[PDB]
Amino acid sequence: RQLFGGFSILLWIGAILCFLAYGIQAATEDEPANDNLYLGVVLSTVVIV
Amino acid sequence: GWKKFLWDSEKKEFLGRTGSSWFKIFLFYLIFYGCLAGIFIGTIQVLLLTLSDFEPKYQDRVAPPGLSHAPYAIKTEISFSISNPKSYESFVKSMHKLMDLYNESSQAGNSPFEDCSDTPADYIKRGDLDDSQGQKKACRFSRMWLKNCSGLDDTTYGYAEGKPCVVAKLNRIIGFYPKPLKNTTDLPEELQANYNQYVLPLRCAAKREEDREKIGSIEYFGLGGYAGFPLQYYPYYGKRLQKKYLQPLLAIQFTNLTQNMELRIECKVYGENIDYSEKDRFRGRFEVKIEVKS
Amino acid sequence: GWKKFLWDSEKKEFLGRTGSSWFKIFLFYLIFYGCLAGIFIGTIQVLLLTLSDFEPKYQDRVAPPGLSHAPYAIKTEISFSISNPKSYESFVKSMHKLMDLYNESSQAGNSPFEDCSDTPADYIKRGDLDDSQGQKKACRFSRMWLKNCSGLDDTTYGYAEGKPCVVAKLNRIIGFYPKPLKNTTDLPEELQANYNQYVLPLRCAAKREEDREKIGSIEYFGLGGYAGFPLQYYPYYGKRLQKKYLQPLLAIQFTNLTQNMELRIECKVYGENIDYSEKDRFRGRFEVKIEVKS
Amino acid sequence: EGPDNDERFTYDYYRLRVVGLIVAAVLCVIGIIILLAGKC
Amino acid sequence: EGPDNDERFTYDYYRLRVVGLIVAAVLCVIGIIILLAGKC
Amino acid sequence: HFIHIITGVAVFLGVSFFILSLILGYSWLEAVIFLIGIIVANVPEGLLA
Amino acid sequence: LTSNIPEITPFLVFIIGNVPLPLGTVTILCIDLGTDMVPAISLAYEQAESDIMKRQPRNPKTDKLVNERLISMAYGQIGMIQALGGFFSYFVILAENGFLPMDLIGKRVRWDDRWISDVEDSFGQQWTYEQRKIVEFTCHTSFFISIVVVQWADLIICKTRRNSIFQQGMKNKILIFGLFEETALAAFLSYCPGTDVALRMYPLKPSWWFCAFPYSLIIFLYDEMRRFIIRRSPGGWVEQETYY
Ligand SMILES: C=C(/C=C\C[C@@H](O)[C@@H](O)[C@H](O)C/C=C/C=C\[C@@H](O)C[C@@H]1O[C@H](C[C@@H](O)[C@H](O)C[C@H]2O[C@H]([C@H](O)[C@H](O)CC[C@H](O)/C=C/[C@H](C)[C@@H](O)C[C@]3(O)O[C@H](C[C@@H](O)CCCCCCC[C@@]45C[C@@H](C)C[C@@](C)(O4)[C@@H](C[C@@H](C)CCCCC[C@@H](O)[C@H](O)[C@H](O)[C@@H](O)[C@H](O)[C@H]4O[C@H](C[C@H](O)[C@H](O)/C(C)=C/[C@H](O)C[C@@H](C)[C@H](O)C(=O)N/C=C/C(=O)NCCCO)[C@H](O)[C@@H](O)[C@@H]4O)O5)[C@H](O)[C@@H](O)[C@H]3O)C[C@@H](O)[C@@H]2O)[C@@H](O)[C@H](O)[C@H]1O)CC[C@H](O)[C@@H](O)[C@H](O)[C@H](C)C[C@H]1O[C@H](/C=C\[C@@H](O)[C@H](O)C[C@@H]2C[C@@H]3C[C@H](O2)[C@@H](CC[C@H]2O[C@H](CN)C[C@H]2O)O3)[C@@H](O)[C@H](O)[C@H]1O
Ligand SMILES: CCCCCCCC/C=C\CCCCCCCC(=O)OC[C@H](COP(=O)(O)OCC[N+](C)(C)C)OC(=O)CCCCCCC/C=C\CCCCCCCC
Ligand SMILES: CCCCCCCC/C=C\CCCCCCCC(=O)OC[C@H](COP(=O)(O)OCC[N+](C)(C)C)OC(=O)CCCCCCC/C=C\CCCCCCCC
Ligand SMILES: CCCCCCCC/C=C\CCCCCCCC(=O)OC[C@H](COP(=O)(O)OCC[N+](C)(C)C)OC(=O)CCCCCCC/C=C\CCCCCCCC
Ligand SMILES: CCCCCCCC/C=C\CCCCCCCC(=O)OC[C@H](COP(=O)(O)OCC[N+](C)(C)C)OC(=O)CCCCCCC/C=C\CCCCCCCC
Ligand SMILES: CCCCCCCC/C=C\CCCCCCCC(=O)OC[C@H](COP(=O)(O)OCC[N+](C)(C)C)OC(=O)CCCCCCC/C=C\CCCCCCCC
Ligand SMILES: CCCCCCCC/C=C\CCCCCCCC(=O)OC[C@H](COP(=O)(O)OCC[N+](C)(C)C)OC(=O)CCCCCCC/C=C\CCCCCCCC
Ligand SMILES: CCCCCCCC/C=C\CCCCCCCC(=O)OC[C@H](COP(=O)(O)OCC[N+](C)(C)C)OC(=O)CCCCCCC/C=C\CCCCCCCC
Ligand SMILES: CC(C)CCC[C@@H](C)[C@H]1CC[C@H]2[C@@H]3CC=C4C[C@@H](O)CC[C@]4(C)[C@H]3CC[C@]12C
Ligand SMILES: CC(C)CCC[C@@H](C)[C@H]1CC[C@H]2[C@@H]3CC=C4C[C@@H](O)CC[C@]4(C)[C@H]3CC[C@]12C
Repeated sequence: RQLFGGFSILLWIGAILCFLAYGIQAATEDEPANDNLYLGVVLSTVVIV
Repeated sequence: GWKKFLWDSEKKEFLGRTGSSWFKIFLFYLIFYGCLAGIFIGTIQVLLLTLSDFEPKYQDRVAPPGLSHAPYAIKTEISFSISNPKSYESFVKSMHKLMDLYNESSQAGNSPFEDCSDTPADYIKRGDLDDSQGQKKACRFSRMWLKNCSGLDDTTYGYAEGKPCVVAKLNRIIGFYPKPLKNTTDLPEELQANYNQYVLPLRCAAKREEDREKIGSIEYFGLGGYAGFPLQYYPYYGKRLQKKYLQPLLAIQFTNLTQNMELRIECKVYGENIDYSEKDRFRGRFEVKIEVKS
Repeated sequence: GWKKFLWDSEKKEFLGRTGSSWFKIFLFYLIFYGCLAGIFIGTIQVLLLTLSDFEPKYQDRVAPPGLSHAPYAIKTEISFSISNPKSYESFVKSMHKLMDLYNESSQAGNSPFEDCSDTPADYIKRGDLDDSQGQKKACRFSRMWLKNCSGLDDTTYGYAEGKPCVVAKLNRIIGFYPKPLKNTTDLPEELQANYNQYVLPLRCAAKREEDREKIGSIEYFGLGGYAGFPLQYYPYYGKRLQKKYLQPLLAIQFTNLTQNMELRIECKVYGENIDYSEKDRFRGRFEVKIEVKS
Repeated sequence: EGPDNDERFTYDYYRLRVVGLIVAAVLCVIGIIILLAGKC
Repeated sequence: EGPDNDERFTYDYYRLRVVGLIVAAVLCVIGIIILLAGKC
Repeated sequence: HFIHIITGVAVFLGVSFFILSLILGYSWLEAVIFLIGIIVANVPEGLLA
Repeated sequence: LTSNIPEITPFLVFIIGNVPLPLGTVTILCIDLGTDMVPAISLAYEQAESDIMKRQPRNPKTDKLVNERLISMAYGQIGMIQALGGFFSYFVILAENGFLPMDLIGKRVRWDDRWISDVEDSFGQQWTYEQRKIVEFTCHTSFFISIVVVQWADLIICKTRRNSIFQQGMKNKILIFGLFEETALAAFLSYCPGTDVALRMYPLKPSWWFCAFPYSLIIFLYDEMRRFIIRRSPGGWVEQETYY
């Protein structure tokens, strides 16, 4: 209940979007920037914590 | 030299520069001084915003209150001949200027002059120092109260036959409550009789011990017949919150005054928040030199 | 709700306010943003005044110098078929773009190209970094010096029959004096022969020990026939003080290159104020992947 | 407040003078320190 | 100057980092002091 | 109501910088990706913590 | 919400104006979860300004928590000044090393190419790819520090809504600790060995830390006069336009 609450939704999508972009960027090129694997694990931590 | 530095005709110069130089310098100074003026004005506007309209931020330089008088005597001397009429004109013109503000025609209607106790009373608080209840109301002060010095019967007020009057007045201070001395065993000699708590006493005397005998009968006229100021006319709320406000007045007739001799008369008010100063000879007390030479 | 907050006809409001409100707010924002813009512009003008026009205040981020090359290979790989002509077009267009700036027609007259020693020489100081002696003069660099890679004889420059060229170039730095290694007992193997002090040596090799055998004859073309850069073209005085300045160039022909196989060739310059970096693979040295697949 | 609002007309000039003098003294000392710092 | 103008391309980042860390440390301490000053 | 306004301004900055980017010569794929990046930036993550 | 604007404008000017990226992502993360938090947490320890047990209950249909008067301040006036200060430190770093403001417009396409080892600057010098990238990263570090500098005045003007600072007072020890820690963290992230390999933040020269100070002072003076007209003029324009 507490995980899907307050504005944890804004951030859940932010996290999902971040990992989607890392997926696409990873399978497309072997040299993609990682501003997304960090941005996503961080966002997710702000929700779990 | 003399002529060339003034005007040469080859370089078309006046005083040293050409037309375009005088223009560059004039334009620069105009822009510079304009910016200076705008900056000074802005720093003065923020100052108009800092202060309040109903109350001076600092009220320590005016306490306790002074004691002024009419007439307007220069060097604190009232000298006039009982024969020559053009001798006491400068005095009467002042006395009249002061009393001309207590005319009944000015005090009319319910506002903002309400009828107050004909006998001394206590303080009256018309609320705080705000604009909530509009313009406050001040008590009415009639001329006739001052019996022999009112300019209604004997316009001259006394100066005509060797009997002058002196209308004393207490300096108006915002939020100042006058506090008279209590009935305890310690009180001056004079003040014992007629202890009207609600009245601030004023009593004149002679500066020197000798002059006592040469001074006759000091007859004080005031509200209720007492020699003081009624506490009901306080406190003062300031011009903005109490326009058309009248401060009490006390008349003093110096009957039986010795002729052809300078008399030093010192008048003094008494009270708790009243303190004199050896430097300011108008703080709480006042001195007058009278000489009815005839 | 939906309709009224959009437009009501009693108060004549749009979105919430009237016409005079939208005007008060628009005017306020226009004045506010205008002041913001003027302040940012003033703070940027003082910045234009702080710095100098003939010399960057900080020169620590560009030292030592890099080593760039033409052609323009993406990922540092030069792969092309000897049959299909539309395979090495992107390369030739670049090579040509680089050499097109050394045309003799451009270098003509006394200024600002003066004739310099046909054989490597020492430095040349054209004074300080000032505007006193106008525009400085730079040495002329002829195309023909590069013998088989000049686009004057075989426009393609080699790519036509499995023998490519690589024009190497040293990054232009203001006030940078190149310093070659001295003849002391400590010096790489390669550099011993032809120790032309006045020449900065450039030598290519194979990244791996295996590839050695698969790489054929590296034939360097340059000023005087040496495999380096003549010290006479230094130092560089900057664009403002030396427009129309040409930097030396060194051609490298990779003759006898094995067919159908990726070869990793690393080129490296040597000198005192030259240092490599394990992070920047273009600082002093450079890597090229060549594969003439036919 | 009200009638006994006597504080509204008082200011502690004494304490102000004491502090202003302490400060003046300190500034004077610091000055001397800077002036003689080097000749020792 | 002239040919040996090598200093024109050097910067002592080491000393700068040392000082910047000393300062950061001091600011951090002062902060703690202010925070706990009152609970003792 | 806070999330309501925050999203209001997110779609406003995006559709506007979308028409502006098309006025500058970009294609519809890159311009679409620009609308995505601006909306994600309007997310207060420390506002939750 | 004030820190938002100086976090998005760099990218907007990047795509529209074509200049090197002013504010990186790992720096926004450092401000978003580093500097901002402790101060924002401290803003809770603020005492009352007027008697709270004297006002009427808030109307639910009209007085909200986040109105347009707030957005006009954070997104409109304070955040704008903070963004301008950041772009100032940026241009300073690039002009001192060699790239003047006239040659930066139109450079992004070649500034980000990984295969162009010769980028001419305003003075004619040739910069390799990694060399220009190091400068861009140092510009991100100084941009983040500028954010902290302007946040000082923002935390002080946010301490009070109507009253003045010389009235309420800085009796909140947590806020003071927030400012001190907020500065120590930025210096630490910029001068510890190994940040340019982990977080990509290079050391700053001491003259650059002073590029955001004037903007901060200005923010403080503007908000002070703003809180002044509200007091002297109750119900006026400044109140129905900027009073949260
Ligand atoms: C993963 C992501 C997404 C992308 C990631 C990406 O990188 C990578 O994953 C890559 O993708 C990897 C993918 C790989 C995929 C595959 C590969 O593996 C495989 C390999 O790929 C390689 C390629 C690869 O190498 C590529 O290059 C990769 C890159 O791709 C992108 C490229 O650039 C580019 O897209 C290339 C794509 C392709 O080329 C596009 C083709 C076109 C679509 C299409 O045309 C092609 C074609 O035609 O499509 C056909 C199919 C059709 O059915 C489709 C139907 C078309 C519909 C038409 C309708 C259009 C439309 C639509 C309407 C709604 C509106 C409307 C206006 O337009 C309207 C109008 C109508 C009326 C138009 C009608 C036109 C008709 C057109 C159509 O018909 C067709 O075109 C037509 O049929 C054609 O066939 C025909 O030819 C036509 O030609 C002409 C048509 C024209 O062309 C065309 O129309 C044009 C021009 C239109 C113009 O707009 C018109 C203009 C002029 C304009 O109108 C104009 O005039 N203006 C005039 C103005 C004027 O005068 N002014 C005068 C002024 C006077 O005052 C002609 O005219 C027509 O007539 C003609 O018909 O209708 C069909 O198939 C074919 O036909 C086909 O050819 C770019 C990248 O994607 C990628 O790099 C290949 O070479 C290789 O072979 C292959 O193997 C997620 C993103 C991340 O989330 C995000 O982080 C992201 O990373 C960042 C954003 C990056 C950015 O930043 C980076 C740095 C840092 C960032 O990372 C930071 O992170 C930033 C952050 C962000 C945020 C904020 C902040 O900062 C931080 C903070 C956040 C944190 O803090 C917060 C807290 N605060 C918390 C937390 O959030 O986060 C940068 O490094 C980045 O660079 C930067 O980007
Ligand atoms: C590089 C050159 C360095 C030069 C250094 C020179 C040394 C300076 C030496 C002394 C200055 C400190 C003075 C402190 C005195 C406080 C005494 C005090 O108790 O005073 C109280 C008054 C409030 O009076 P009142 O009327 O409200 O009450 C009156 C109430 N009754 C009258 C009824 C009693 O308050 C006041 O006088 C306020 C006192 C003034 C406040 C100091 C402001 C400092 C300004 C700028 C410095 C910022 C430095 C930032 C650090 C950067 C580091 C990189
Ligand atoms: C190498 C190292 C060198 C170091 C040297 C260090 C030197 C020592 C440093 C500081 C000494 C501090 C002394 C503090 C004295 C406090 C005196 C004071 O607070 O007196 C206040 C009262 C007068 O108040 P009032 O009621 O009349 O106010 C008027 C009220 N109305 C006008 C409204 C009626 O005093 C009175 O009555 C009685 C006053 C009796 C006379 C006291 C004399 C003080 C004069 C000068 C000493 C200060 C020198 C400081 C150094 C400066 C260097 C440039
Ligand atoms: C209640 C009371 C509490 C009081 C607590 C007090 C705590 C102690 C306070 C201060 C301690 C100061 C320590 C100073 C350390 C200096 C280290 C240093 O200067 O190292 C510099 C060099 C790296 O230079 P480079 O040539 O690579 O430069 C790059 C050149 N390029 C990039 C151009 C090629 O170091 C190296 O090589 C080797 C580095 C080895 C690792 C050293 C670890 C230092 C890291 C953190 C300690 C600082 C914490 C301070 C407290 C802050 C609190 C927020
Ligand atoms: C060019 C550079 C531009 C920079 C722009 C950014 C500036 C932002 C940073 C600092 C701004 C400082 C503003 C100074 C305001 C002072 C106000 C003040 O003094 O108002 C006096 C108050 C009022 O007292 P009251 O009459 O209500 O007391 C009644 C007591 N009863 C109840 C017992 C009678 O007294 C009190 O608040 C009690 C005493 C509190 C003393 C506070 C001292 C600490 C001040 C600042 C800390 C420094 C932060 C530095 C951040 C940098 C980190 C590296
Ligand atoms: C009331 C309570 C008070 C408590 C206050 C606590 C304050 C703590 C203060 C200091 C401790 C901080 C952590 C110390 C980190 C030491 C790292 C270190 O000594 O690295 C040295 C070596 C660098 O060697 P090199 O020069 O040969 O490298 C050359 C690389 N080339 C040439 C390829 C470019 O490192 C490397 O190699 C690899 C570098 C590894 C990166 C580690 C950094 C950690 C990253 C983020 C954590 C920071 C979060 C902020 C927390 C704030 C707390 C207040
Ligand atoms: C309460 C106050 C909290 C204040 C804390 C501030 C919050 C920070 C918020 C976000 C920052 C986290 C972003 C993580 C960045 C990871 C970067 C990374 O992974 O880069 C990978 C690099 C590779 O680089 P390259 O390709 O150039 O190598 C080339 C090597 N060649 C060429 C020699 C082969 O590898 C390396 O750096 C190797 C060294 C690995 C360093 C890992 C450092 C992790 C730092 C933080 C994580 C923990 C934070 C948790 C605290 C949350 C606070 C709420
Ligand atoms: C690097 C960053 C630099 C930033 C610097 C920013 C400086 C710019 C500051 C202010 C410029 C804006 C002035 C706008 C004036 C036109 C506004 C206007 O048209 O207003 C009309 C009203 C009069 O209508 P009413 O209320 O009678 O009608 C009642 C109608 N009903 C019911 C709707 C209320 O105007 C009023 O009320 C009077 C209100 C006037 C607004 C005063 C705001 C002053 C704010 C700041 C000035 C301080 C600058 C300090 C800088 C120091 C630098 C070192
Ligand atoms: C940096 C310099 C050039 C800025 C100078 C700004 C000048 C033009 C500004 C600063 C403060 C301003 C004044 C502030 C308040 C008022 C009161 C108002 O009822 C009439 C306008 C008036 C009198 C303004 C006129 C313009 C003014 C004087
Ligand atoms: C307090 C505020 C409102 C003052 C704002 C002052 C503005 C109007 C001033 C500050 C600095 C000024 C600029 C300073 C330098 C130059 C260079 C010159 O070749 C053209 C004018 C120009 C571009 C000025 C235009 C006006 C300017 C931007």
